[PDB]
Amino acid sequence: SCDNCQPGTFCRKYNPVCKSCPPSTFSSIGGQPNCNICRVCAGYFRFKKFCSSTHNAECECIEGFHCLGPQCTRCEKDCRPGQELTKQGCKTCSLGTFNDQNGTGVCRPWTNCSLDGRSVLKTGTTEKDVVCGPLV
Ligand SMILES: *[C@@H]1O[C@H](CO[C@@H]2O[C@@H](C)[C@@H](O)[C@@H](O)[C@@H]2O)[C@@H](O[C@@H]2O[C@H](CO)[C@@H](O[C@@H]3O[C@H](CO)[C@@H](O)[C@H](O)[C@@H]3O)[C@H](O)[C@H]2NC(C)=O)[C@H](O)[C@H]1NC(C)=O
Repeated sequence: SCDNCQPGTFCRKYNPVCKSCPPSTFSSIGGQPNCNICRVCAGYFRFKKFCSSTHNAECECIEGFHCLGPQCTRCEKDCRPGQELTKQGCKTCSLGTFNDQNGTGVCRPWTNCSLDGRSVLKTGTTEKDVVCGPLV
C-alpha cells in the first residue's frame, strides 16, 4: 500500500511507488499524490528556514521590520517613538505612559513628581517624559 511511503516523497494509488519530491517542492506527511510548492522569501521577507524535500521554507522580515501575524504573513515597520511593539503590531502608548526610543523599547509610565516630593516643570507626551522641578 501507498501509505507505507516516507516523508519527502509522492505516491499514486493506481501505481504505488515512493517517487522523490522534485526540486523546489516538498511533502512533510508522506505518500500523498502531490508535493507542495516551496515557499519563497523575497523583498521585505528573508529566509529563516530554507526549503527541503521534507519541510517547507519559513520566512523572517528584513532589518527595520518585524513579522506580524500567525506565520509571518506580513512585515510591519519597526515602531516609532510614542509607539510600543505588541502582539497586534505597533500600537501607540496609552495615556499617562511614554516611550522616547526609536525602533525599540516599551511604554513606561510618566515620572510622578508628587511621589518624589516635587513640582511639575513640563508635561508628559507619548514620546516624552514629564520633567520635575524643585522639592516644595
Ligand atoms: C502619583 O501616584 C499616586 C499613587 O500612585 C500609586 O502607586 C504607583 C506606584 C502606581 O502603582 C499607581 O498606579 C498608583 O496610583 C497617584 O494617586 C492615585 O491616583 C489614583 C488614580 O486617580 C487614585 O485612584 C482613585 O481612588 C479613589 C479612592 O481614593 C477611587 O474612588 C477612584 O475610583 C480611583 O481609583 C488613587 O486614590 C491615588 N492613590 C494614592 C495612594 O494616592 C497619582 O495619580 C500620581 N500622580 C500623577 C501626577 O501621576
